[PDB]
Amino acid sequence: VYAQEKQDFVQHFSQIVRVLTEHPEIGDAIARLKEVLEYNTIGGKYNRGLTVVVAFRELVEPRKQDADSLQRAWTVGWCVELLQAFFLVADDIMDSSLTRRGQICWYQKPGVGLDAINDANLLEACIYRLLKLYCREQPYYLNLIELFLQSSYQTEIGQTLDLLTAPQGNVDLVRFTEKRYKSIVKYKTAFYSFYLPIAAAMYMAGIDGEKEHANAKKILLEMGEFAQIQDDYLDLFGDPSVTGKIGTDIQDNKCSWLVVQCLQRATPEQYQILKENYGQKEAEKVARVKALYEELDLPAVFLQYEEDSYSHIMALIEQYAAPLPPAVFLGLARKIYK
Amino acid sequence: VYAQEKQDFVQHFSQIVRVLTEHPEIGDAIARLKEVLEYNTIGGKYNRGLTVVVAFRELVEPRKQDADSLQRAWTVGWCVELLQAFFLVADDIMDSSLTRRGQICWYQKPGVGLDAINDANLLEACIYRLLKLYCREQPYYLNLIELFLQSSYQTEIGQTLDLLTAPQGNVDLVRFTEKRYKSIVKYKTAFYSFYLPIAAAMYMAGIDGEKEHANAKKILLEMGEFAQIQDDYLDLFGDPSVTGKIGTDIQDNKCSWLVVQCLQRATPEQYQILKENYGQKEAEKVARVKALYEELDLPAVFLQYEEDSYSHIMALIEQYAAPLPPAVFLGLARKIYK
Ligand SMILES: O=P(O)(O)C(O)(Cc1cccnc1)P(=O)(O)O
Ligand SMILES: O=P(O)(O)C(O)(Cc1cccnc1)P(=O)(O)O
Ligand SMILES: C=C(C)CCOP(=O)(O)OP(=O)(O)O
Ligand SMILES: C=C(C)CCOP(=O)(O)OP(=O)(O)O
Ligand SMILES: [Mg+2]
Ligand SMILES: [Mg+2]
Ligand SMILES: [Mg+2]
Ligand SMILES: [Mg+2]
Ligand SMILES: [Mg+2]
Ligand SMILES: [Mg+2]
Repeated sequence: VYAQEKQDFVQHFSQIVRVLTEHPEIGDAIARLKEVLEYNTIGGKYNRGLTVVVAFRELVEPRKQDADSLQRAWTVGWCVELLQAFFLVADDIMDSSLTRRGQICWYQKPGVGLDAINDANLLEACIYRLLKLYCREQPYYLNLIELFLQSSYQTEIGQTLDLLTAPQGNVDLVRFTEKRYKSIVKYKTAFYSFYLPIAAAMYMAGIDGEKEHANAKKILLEMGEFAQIQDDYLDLFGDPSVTGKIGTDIQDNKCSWLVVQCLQRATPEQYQILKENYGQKEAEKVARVKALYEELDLPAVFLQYEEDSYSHIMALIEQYAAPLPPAVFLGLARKIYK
Repeated sequence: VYAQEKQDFVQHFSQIVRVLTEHPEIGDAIARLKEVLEYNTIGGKYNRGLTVVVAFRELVEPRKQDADSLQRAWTVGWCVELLQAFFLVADDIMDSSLTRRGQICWYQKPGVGLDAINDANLLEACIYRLLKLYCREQPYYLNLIELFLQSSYQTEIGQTLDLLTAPQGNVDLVRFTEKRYKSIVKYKTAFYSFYLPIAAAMYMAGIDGEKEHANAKKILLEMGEFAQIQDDYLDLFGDPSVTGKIGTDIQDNKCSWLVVQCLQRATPEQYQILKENYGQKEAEKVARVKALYEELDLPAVFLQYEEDSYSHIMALIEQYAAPLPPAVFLGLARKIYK
């Protein structure tokens, strides 16, 4: 059922590429756009895009789910996937990453390099091309434009906080606090990965009320915090065959949930070990940090946190889901918790 | 009068920064946004922003130029300056440039580096923040949003053509044609630098007709082609004390107007000299190309072209300006021709 939902969503990508790549003077640039789309918008789990499609189906009366409305829903889900693609192509450059979704990062491909900066911006531009082509006559068109623009700004402010807290070649242990961590992840991840897909489906379903969006946001931003904590845990302890990418948080001096938890539990001797080995390229220094995390039983702390987080998000669904179907939030929680 | 217009426009920047930098959790990111704005949106000529302000004043009845409408006009002119800033910060990374507006490029500043990618995207995001804060209740709000989004897409397609025609470490003389050149510059420069500022003032003045915008575009895209040809000429023959930047077109293997003109005039012996020396970092190779350009009297070809271009644009103003005041176009031509 879930594998079928994913296959159904991916089968719409060929039409998305077709409409985006249809004077002959820009032909060569349009061929490059097609290559950028095929490399960077495919290969992920499609959690955000599928959330738009399933939430729309659960929020709109089936008699109103005609062929054109369903096409608009699939198209807006692909818009969120294009936003994800834009963020990841640029993030991989700024984080000096090597692989993404089981292949070399686009910018690391021979012949691409920093031209990937413009390619990332083309992916973002395609969102607004698709919204104009399919949604311009709809009453929610401006709501969707402003929602995507706001989500991009919030993510970029979060990325600024992430990069400021992680200066290259400078110790920043003093700034690795739970308060700083929560702000980084709320802005860099929670808004675009959890609030945006549900909010887009809500606007398409005619649910535009400030209070209903605020209540959904209460659940979704908390889900988003867990998703980034899980991402931080997997950066170091995930299987690369499963995650599809190589971790860089320790080398990049990141304010990861792991280092925040390490600092809260470390003895003065362990603090000194972290200070001397964190945020540096040397593989033996990275191994020393991982050994410290294992000595402090951080994988067990993460598993206990996942349990407590799940119970907290479920309690927030009980408080704030109404009048929306709880299934809207439960289905998204299922995608991130196991 | 013109120096006074520039000073009046720059005096509004402090309020632009104030409104964009006003929870305390993102405080550190907002301080970085202020630094990005002060470094990258100031120091230029403000030709695009001033065009919005002067064209609005010339297109709107003075009785309708109340304090709030004039504020909206200044704000939209600063939005075009933020779009310029976004494009330049990223272009300087992709072109491996050293200086911009008389100072080191933002990405070359110690401590910035490739974090400049996210900084560039923050500048673009501020456009939509300003349009929502000052223009959301106006009838032209959606027209302006779509105009800025379209101008960004066109510029990015042009940047793709520019970078595809200029592969690093590969000879691309065969693709340096007048037809390829005209397409690159129409998309990368002409739309955002000439059509966007006038079109924004037209929409704010209530001039939204397809035919009127098409007629203005006929003049403006041709002006834009000359502006990029002049930029290409100055890359090599301009005084850096005046241009504020160091040229990189020869080292970067760019489809510059100069190399297009060189190829049209070169003997087979000169073609071989260009083939062996173009698109390479070696200063002696760059000097060989410049000497070839001087041997082919390319500065004289440029001066004759500037004369013929000016007469052509003036003939297009005579054909297509009506019903707009010709002063709208003449004032912009004055900014680029001497
Ligand atoms: O996929 P990644 O690189 O682990 C990541 O989650 C990517 C990302 C990019 C933009 C916003 N949020 C997450 P990061 O935050 O760099 O750890
Ligand atoms: O200022 P520059 O770098 O000479 C330039 O004009 C900058 C630019 C950036 C984006 C679009 N158009 C021009 P380029 O095209 O790279 O020669
Ligand atoms: C915000 C985060 C954690 C970045 C990765 O998101 P995903 O794990 O959803 O990545 P893909 O499925 O799109 O590859
Ligand atoms: C599109 C071009 C030619 C890039 C530079 O524009 P300007 O010459 O207007 O640059 P600033 O005044 O903003 O520095
Ligand atoms: Mg990353
Ligand atoms: Mg990152
Ligand atoms: Mg990560
Ligand atoms: Mg450049
Ligand atoms: Mg360039
Ligand atoms: Mg140039």
